[PDB]
Amino acid sequence: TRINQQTECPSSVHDLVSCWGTDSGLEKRFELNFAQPVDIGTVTVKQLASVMERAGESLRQNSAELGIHTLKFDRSLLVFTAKQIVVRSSVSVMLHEAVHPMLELMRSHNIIVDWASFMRVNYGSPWDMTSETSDIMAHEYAELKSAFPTGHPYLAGPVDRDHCFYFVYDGIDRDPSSCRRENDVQINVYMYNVQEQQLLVSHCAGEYETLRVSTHPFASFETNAVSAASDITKIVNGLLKKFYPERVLLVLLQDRDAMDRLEGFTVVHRGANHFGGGYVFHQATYARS
Amino acid sequence: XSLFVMKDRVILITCGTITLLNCVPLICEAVSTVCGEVEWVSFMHKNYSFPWEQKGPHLSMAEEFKTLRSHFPSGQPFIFGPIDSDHYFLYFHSDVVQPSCSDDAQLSMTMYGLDRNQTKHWYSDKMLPTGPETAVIREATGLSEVVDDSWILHDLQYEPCGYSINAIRGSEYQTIHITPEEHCSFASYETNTCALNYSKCICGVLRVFDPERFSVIVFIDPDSAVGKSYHSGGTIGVEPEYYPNYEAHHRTVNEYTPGHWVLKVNYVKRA
Amino acid sequence: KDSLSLMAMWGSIARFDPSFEGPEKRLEVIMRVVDGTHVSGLLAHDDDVWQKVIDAICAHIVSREFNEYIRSYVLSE
Ligand SMILES: Cc1cc(Nc2cc(Br)cc(Br)c2)nc(N)[nH+]1
Repeated sequence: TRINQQTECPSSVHDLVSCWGTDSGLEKRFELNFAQPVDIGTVTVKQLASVMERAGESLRQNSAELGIHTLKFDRSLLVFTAKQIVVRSSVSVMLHEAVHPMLELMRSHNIIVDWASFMRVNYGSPWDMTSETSDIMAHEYAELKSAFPTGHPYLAGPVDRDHCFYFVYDGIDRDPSSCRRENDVQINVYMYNVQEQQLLVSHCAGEYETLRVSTHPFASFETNAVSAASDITKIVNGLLKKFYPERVLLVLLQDRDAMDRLEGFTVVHRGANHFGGGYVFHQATYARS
Repeated sequence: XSLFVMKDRVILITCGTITLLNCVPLICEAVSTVCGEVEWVSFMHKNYSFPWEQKGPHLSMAEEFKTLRSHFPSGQPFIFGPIDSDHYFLYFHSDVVQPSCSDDAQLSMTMYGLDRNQTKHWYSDKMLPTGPETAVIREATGLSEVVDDSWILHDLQYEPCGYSINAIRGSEYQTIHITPEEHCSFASYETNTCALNYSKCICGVLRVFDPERFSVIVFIDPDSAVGKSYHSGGTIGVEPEYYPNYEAHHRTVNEYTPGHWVLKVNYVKRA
Repeated sequence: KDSLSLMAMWGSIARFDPSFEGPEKRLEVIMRVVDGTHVSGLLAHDDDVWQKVIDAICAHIVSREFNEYIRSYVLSE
């Protein structure tokens, strides 16, 4: 039941998706970084709002704080600082439909995106053909590889278990005479089957802790505070007690310029992705004993 | 390809379109006759250069996973490295009831863009088993340096091109496979030697081929020589220092099962 | 096809120049030893047993060497 069809090679990744190719993720994340810090007021809320309409999201609330702009939509949360635009959303949100419009918004403002990521945390496995997970991920890959031909996708963890599929474009200029530095801190704590809200808490300018809780229930924590890097063990423990989930997924960023056991939790998988650009993305999945 | 049967395991290596998994039911029978029991099964393949030509359960990694799952349901699949660039696919199943001691080693290399002055010697208009003609090829290319006289070896020069060689010394093995077509150059090396540091072993292979890019993957066991070395901050021979003319592009570290680790690194030559 | 194999393909298309498949497939089966297991382990078998295995994938053995620890076979397509 298999013959050889002489077929053309798709010219673009979009031809491959349509020609040769419900959603079971838990959360999608889209981040952009810049070559030079951006003025916080340069990018209006109206412009960011209209860019998320392309992915079917209507702005509902937004607060302005020191070095931060927070936009709350129905199913997504958007933080905007001088260093990064980070938007996290539920899986019913086709966040890849906002990748290109977001990039155009940057270009109109002469803002150069030199680093970007698209991440989705999966409870399930894409190869489950009773689910649309795969087709969504093929579309995601189309918008990303179309926008970042130099970008690449990676899959951290077992494909059949809790894992992260993320795509990373790295266009950072590292000439010795360059002033672009990478001391970024990123810590993500995903908690499955906790025992609904979107929140941002800011303790310092340009630094935040976002918490998302939504439907199987789960809660999604993220922070970029330099203080958090010092005591990761303290903050995760405090998170597991308030929530008490069945399984946990940690992602720890060790940046270029700069988690062995959890209480009542056995390790399922752990590993790191050292990128050529010197930074590392550490991951570990745990399950309750 | 290569088959390595040992007192306690089987290692079957194949290239091309050969459907390697069809022999699993037979390997299980082979283990049952001797009254053994399967406790560890690993299927692994570097990302295919021409995935559209792979047949049977190998046309897609979802097929390889479905197939391997039909036989070993507990197993787990992994993908190390960039999925649209150099990467490895692993399916790993283990039924270790009795804790044991793991002192094994596995070193694998995959190389592309082989030295054009070398591809000349892997051509021949006739099939040649191990013979003086092949000895001319091992000296002429530098393989004699990788496989010294202290190894029992048998090699095969293909027609019109292609070179395979196997070597065994005690309980250690060594395998080289070469595709020399200029447009799709490729060479592979795998050994299970105990070594506190693979740098010399690896560079020995690189001098033979000097490829534009190559991937090295190391499987570290907890009770092996290099296992103790790695787990104590010591170098193991894959660090970028040992390859000045190469720039490390992406590296991966994974404890794919409790106590056992795998390291993969992708290198690319500089300008 | 699935999206991960789809990505793996686009990365091979971007490097396709008008071809033989070099990258290999590796299968490794390690067996447990119990009382009553042949003291020779899998080495108790004869070359007849492994020839039938290779036939299952439609290949053949060209040459064979061995020693007290391991049996080796070069295979051909
Ligand atoms: C056209 C052709 C055939 C061929 N044969 C072959 C088969 C096996 Br199994 C293992 C090895 Br190494 C080489 N090799 C190349 N490069 N081109």
